[PDB]
Amino acid sequence: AARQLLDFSQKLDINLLDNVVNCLYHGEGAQQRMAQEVLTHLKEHPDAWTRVDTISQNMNTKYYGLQILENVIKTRWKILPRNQCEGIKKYVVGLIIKTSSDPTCVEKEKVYIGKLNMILVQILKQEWPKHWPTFISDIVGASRTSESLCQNNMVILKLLSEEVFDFSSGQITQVKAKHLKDSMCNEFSQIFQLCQFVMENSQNAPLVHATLETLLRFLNWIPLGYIFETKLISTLIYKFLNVPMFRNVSLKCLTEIAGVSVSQYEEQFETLFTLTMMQLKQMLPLNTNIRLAYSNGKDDEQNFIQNLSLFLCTFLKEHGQLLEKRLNLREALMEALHYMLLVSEVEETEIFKICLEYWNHLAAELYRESPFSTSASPLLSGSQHFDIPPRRQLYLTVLSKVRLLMVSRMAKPEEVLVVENDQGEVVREFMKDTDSINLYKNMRETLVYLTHLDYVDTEIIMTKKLQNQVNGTEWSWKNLNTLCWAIGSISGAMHEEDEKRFLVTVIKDLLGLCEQKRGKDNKAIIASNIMYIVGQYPRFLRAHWKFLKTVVNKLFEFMHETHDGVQDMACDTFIKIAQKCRRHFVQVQVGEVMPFIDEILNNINTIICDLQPQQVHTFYEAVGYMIGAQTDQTVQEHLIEKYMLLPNQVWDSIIQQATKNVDILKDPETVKQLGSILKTNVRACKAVGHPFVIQLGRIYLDMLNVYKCLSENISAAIQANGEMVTKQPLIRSMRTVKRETLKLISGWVSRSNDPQMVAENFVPPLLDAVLIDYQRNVPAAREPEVLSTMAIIVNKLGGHITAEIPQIFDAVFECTLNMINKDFEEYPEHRTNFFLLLQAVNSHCFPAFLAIPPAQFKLVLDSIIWAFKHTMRNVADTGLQILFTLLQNVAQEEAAAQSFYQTYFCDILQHIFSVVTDTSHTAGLTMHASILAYMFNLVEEGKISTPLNPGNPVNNQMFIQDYVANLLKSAFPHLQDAQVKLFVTGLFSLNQDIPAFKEHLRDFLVQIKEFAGEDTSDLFLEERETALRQAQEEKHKLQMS
Amino acid sequence: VQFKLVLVGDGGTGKTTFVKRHLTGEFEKKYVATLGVEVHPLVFHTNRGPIKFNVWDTAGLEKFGGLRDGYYIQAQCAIIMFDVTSRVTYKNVPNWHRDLVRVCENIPIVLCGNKVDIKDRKVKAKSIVFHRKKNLQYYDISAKSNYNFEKPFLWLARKLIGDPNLEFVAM
Amino acid sequence: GSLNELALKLAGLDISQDLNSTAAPHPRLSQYSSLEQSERRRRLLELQKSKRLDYVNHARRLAEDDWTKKLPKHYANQLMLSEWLIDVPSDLGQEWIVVVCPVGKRALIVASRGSTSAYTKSGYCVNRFSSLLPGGNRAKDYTILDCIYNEVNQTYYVLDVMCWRGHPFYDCQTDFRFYWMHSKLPEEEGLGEKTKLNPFKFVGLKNFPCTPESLCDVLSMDFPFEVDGLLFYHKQTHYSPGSTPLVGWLRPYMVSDVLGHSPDHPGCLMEN
Ligand SMILES: Nc1nc2c(ncn2[C@@H]2O[C@H](COP(=O)(O)OP(=O)(O)OP(=O)(O)O)[C@@H](O)[C@H]2O)c(=O)[nH]1
Ligand SMILES: [Mg+2]
Repeated sequence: AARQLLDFSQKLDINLLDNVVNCLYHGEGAQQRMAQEVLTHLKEHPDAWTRVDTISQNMNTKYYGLQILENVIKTRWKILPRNQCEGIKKYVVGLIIKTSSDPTCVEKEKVYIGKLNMILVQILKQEWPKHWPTFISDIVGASRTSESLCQNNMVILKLLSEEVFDFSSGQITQVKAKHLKDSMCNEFSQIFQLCQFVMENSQNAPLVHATLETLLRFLNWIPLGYIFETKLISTLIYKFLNVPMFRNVSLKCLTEIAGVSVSQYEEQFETLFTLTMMQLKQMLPLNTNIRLAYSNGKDDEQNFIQNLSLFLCTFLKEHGQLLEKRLNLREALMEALHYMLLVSEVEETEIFKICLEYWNHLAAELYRESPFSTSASPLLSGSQHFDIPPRRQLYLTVLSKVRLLMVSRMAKPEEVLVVENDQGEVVREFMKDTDSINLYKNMRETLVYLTHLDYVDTEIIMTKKLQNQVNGTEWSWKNLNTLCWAIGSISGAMHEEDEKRFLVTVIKDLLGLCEQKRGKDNKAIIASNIMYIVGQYPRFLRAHWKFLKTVVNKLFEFMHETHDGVQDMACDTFIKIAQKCRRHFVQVQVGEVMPFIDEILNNINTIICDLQPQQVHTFYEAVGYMIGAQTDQTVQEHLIEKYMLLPNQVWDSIIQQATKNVDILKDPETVKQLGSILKTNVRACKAVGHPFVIQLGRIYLDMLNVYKCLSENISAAIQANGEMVTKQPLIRSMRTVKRETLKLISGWVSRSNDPQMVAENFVPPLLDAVLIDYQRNVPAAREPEVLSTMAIIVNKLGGHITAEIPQIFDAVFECTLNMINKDFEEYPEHRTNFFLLLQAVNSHCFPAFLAIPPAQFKLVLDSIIWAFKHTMRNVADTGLQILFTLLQNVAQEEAAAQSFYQTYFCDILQHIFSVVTDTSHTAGLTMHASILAYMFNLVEEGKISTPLNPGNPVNNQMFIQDYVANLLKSAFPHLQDAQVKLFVTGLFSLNQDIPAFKEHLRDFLVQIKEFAGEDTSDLFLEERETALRQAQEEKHKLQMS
Repeated sequence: VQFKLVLVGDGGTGKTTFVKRHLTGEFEKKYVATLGVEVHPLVFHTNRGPIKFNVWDTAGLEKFGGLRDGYYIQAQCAIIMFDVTSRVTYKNVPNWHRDLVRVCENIPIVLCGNKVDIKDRKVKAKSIVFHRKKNLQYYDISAKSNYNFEKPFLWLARKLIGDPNLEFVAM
Repeated sequence: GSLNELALKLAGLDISQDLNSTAAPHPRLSQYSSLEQSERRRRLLELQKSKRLDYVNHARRLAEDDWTKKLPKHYANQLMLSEWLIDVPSDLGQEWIVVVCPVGKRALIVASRGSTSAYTKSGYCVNRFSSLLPGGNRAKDYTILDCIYNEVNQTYYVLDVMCWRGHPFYDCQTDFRFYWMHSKLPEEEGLGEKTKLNPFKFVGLKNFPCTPESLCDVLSMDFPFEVDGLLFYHKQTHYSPGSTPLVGWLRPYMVSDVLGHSPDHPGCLMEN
């Protein structure tokens, strides 16, 4: 019979206490356990007493209980019988009192405690001021007698603190937070007075520490005199930091304090730094090796180290012009500045990230002093030259060391991700913004600054590194890769002429290095570095073409290299060099008669026969960029034809054979081929851009008829076998042609100098071929990329295509709506895409919407409400901007606007309010507020026509105030008419400051989740009544000018 | 040889997709929000035998919360997660951490930027700084491409076993 | 211009040390690791053809993916590659043969275990499929062939054969290897035809003599493909992976130098 829901009876405990142990211990049954306990949150908690009192896995079971109790308090509290409010009050206070000081509560985990304490914080968040006045006052004394009730009380104070200062944004209404602040502020002294007491006199370890920690969270808000007009900082440095355990809380505190703005407290900061350091030098010496002490140090010292990373970095970063204005601190900051360097050798690409935050800050600051080199020459008298700028003169020696750092620990410049597309495709996938690349760039920046401040020093350094690789026998792959990456970073940070000398030197000795080494594991990695380095300096390959050629030809050579990835190396390199040095490839260079491209094309097959699929593609992009240069339309055309001559032959063949038999376009190989032939065609078009039409035209119609073929060959299959056909070789393949086809069409329309023509030539064939077909496909076969390709091919044409949004929007609009209009799940693509498409026709084609059946247009709005009701943040957000947009696009047509309001206006306000008071869509916040806001603004004037219909004495302003209030009251019966009046009037007050309006929205979201009830009037009814006035008395100090 | 890893983050974060990738090498493109929790065992094989993370795949949405903290009880490690494409979801991180350590005084934990693959990222690695002072590991992951895909697990593993040079293996 | 010491200096930059590689253009068009001496080396190459290698073991390994000059331990560099033909052999009349090779991709076809698979000179799988080659439809009876795959003809033109129904032909002189082709390829059921278990036709590449008259007539032929260039096998060469001066390649011309308002009209033409 093991399935019991919980109704009334003399309801037992030995049972529930079994379901708990289930959910937390065993297996799949746990599903029904967990699924049942979620449900005992219905009627209420008359059991709370029942369980908590009568407690093996009790403490869990009690836990749960407390959960219920807490729901009760967070909400019902207000309309509770006042006496029962008291009953909880003393129930909890007492429960804690006992649960603390226990001859064993380490066992009765810090859990039950902390959630209990946590509850008490919850209660306090309700009455603490008005109905618990002796509270703080009392518990002070309550600790000074007993340590047990104290240690823990430090924790009550902690959570209270977070809850009222940290996490009060959202979890509390706007004004009640103000009232709890200047309330904790109020009687904070009697309790700081407490923590000190402890620190100065108590010897009980755990107590002391939980006070450090509770102090740590006080430091976010407590008034500054408590920090600086107090011997606090002194207590921490002299008394707590030097001490193994508190070692850390001590620092983190320090750190926090070191983070304020010195204005009035410079003296305190000076002594805090020097003192801290007396401590630190005493502790972690400066002759100590931080690298090991970390690698070998356990978690005891791991964090200490990372928090030094933070105290250091944040302080140096926020008190610098403080750490030089006295010849006396100069030596201390050096000590500290030296710590930073030690810490920076730490193998931990997260500590090192903090370290590099400073490093880069310094670099920037000393780049803003002087971005120039200390004019190199001594003076004719011999004297010092005086051109070293005031500050770096102070870090010279140490910037030498940070340069060493960047060029040593230089980070991986690129992030290649081998990983196979959703087509069974295996590819290389170049990432754009990853914490990785961020490491790279920040190091690059620091070495670019530190290069402008003395590039003679970078050169010098990077040569001692490279030397130490050739002979120097610091040789290792990793380190060579790091040397050349840092070489590739500092490109263009060097006077050209300077860097000519430089490169020639650098790589010359790397060709020398590459001969030296025996092998081919080494010969290759070397080589690769030579090729990054070299391709990193196109300024160079442009002033030195004999060399460009030489590097390109070498490139080609490596393009038959059968050693690992040497080939990928070569192609990347070539495409870099092609984009950058792209011009020299199509013009005649001193030294030969006919343009290099020619030879290249006249040799395509022999260069690229040992490449595999992708490699050849990248090659075609490669020569794309070259053909994109030649601007001479005649030659560019001849060139584009001979450039697309190889693939075109494949294509032309497959296309003869498909006349004779439209079956070969079902042939697994010939589709493998229409695929690769297209991927080529797409890269090509990418590098080549608009003139590529010459090619595209050539196949566009036929391409279309094959896209259309494959499409009907897939739906078919699918219609007769299930979406399951999709997970097999040939369907995947065909799909691929369709996709790469649409990626070809969007690809090319995306970058065209002409709209008119494209709209008049390449658009109408889409209609039947690609659009209507999408309609005719079976749902689970319709290609989503059609929608998004349409979307792209509307932003590029705009007005020109606005006359056809009828025809398109027919093929696709409804048929696709019906796929997205059951739930908010199936078809995620279609959802997102379809909506980018609607977004865009709306944007660049609103006239359309204007010229269609009111029933249709209606149908379009509806779908938009449908967007922003979505739980996927993109569909709903995209839906929102389509809304805010569309409101404004309405604004222009004075004609259509008015009626638009007379039908949809209120009928939009219902939907938006709906979402706003929905707990799910909270990334809307700024959009909801934005829109709602703009609409009420709008009301106060723009809506020139009567909605109520009782003439003008029911003018619109007041109407709306009214229907909004009614709408919300009825959806939320608990709210007293007061909470509502307040809010709604705040919709026309906070009207123009949407940061403020957003504030408001949340204010209300809190009000509904909690039963404010009759009696309670702690919602400062009036306080804010005038508060919104200050908002209204600015909208006309600004918007009347 | 096993452990309990609570998996927290807000709605649509990609918590569910993440673990499921991990459990089948499937990728789910559909958003269906977990209601309450749903613990999935997982296994990796390593330098030192096998290991199993008991992934308490918790919910994100307030609507469907469940027994939240109630699931964190007896947690031995964790993973707050967020979506680098919606700034909002990093702003709630602090709250998740909160509830978490209010149950687990010291348990190895990991923070995960997800969606690193959408080339319109709105949480600049510049902006991610939280873990630092709360002393959690951080990782850039995508469940759509397996960028730094198993970092989160390999790390925790190294921590719970007390072995820095513990590398995963094929078998 | 001192950088000209790099232009020359980037010149000397080599991954290989294969003499007269066909990666780079013919050792005439530039002016390091390349001499005028094809003929010398050919000699000691032959004069050292007393098997030391377990080629039999190898065919297995290849054909089964099990891995315990030198034998190339995986799928890259299993093909015997041509060095540019430079030293035009004293004895070309009756001691060399020539394959007019077509345009496409070289490939090691390795058909075993019920499958067939083409690789590039660099152990990269470029197709997997079903053939009528012994081991590649459907017994420890594999096949290994050296082929150019012509995309426009979906044909794998075979060049040479190193293994067949489980017996290494590496130990064998080319005039044989090739006979074995032409004697055994056109005798497989349908290998040279397109079907549902042989999607790709396999066609043996003809060879001819290098006698003055020959090269003559051979240069005016019609072929079933597009001419890439010409291969030269010393009649008596065994099969050794990687560059060997015993196979000289040359492009078709070099020879007689070497001792001589809308889009457009829709193909397909179906609905609008
Ligand atoms: N681009 C991209 N999309 C992702 C990635 N991970 C997940 N998604 C998408 O994100 C959504 C996944 O939802 P969930 O994994 O359930 O996220 P969740 O709401 O926190 O998980 P549950 O509530 O437990 O079900 C789907 O839309 C996936 O298509 C990713 O790494 N990259
Ligand atoms: Mg969720």
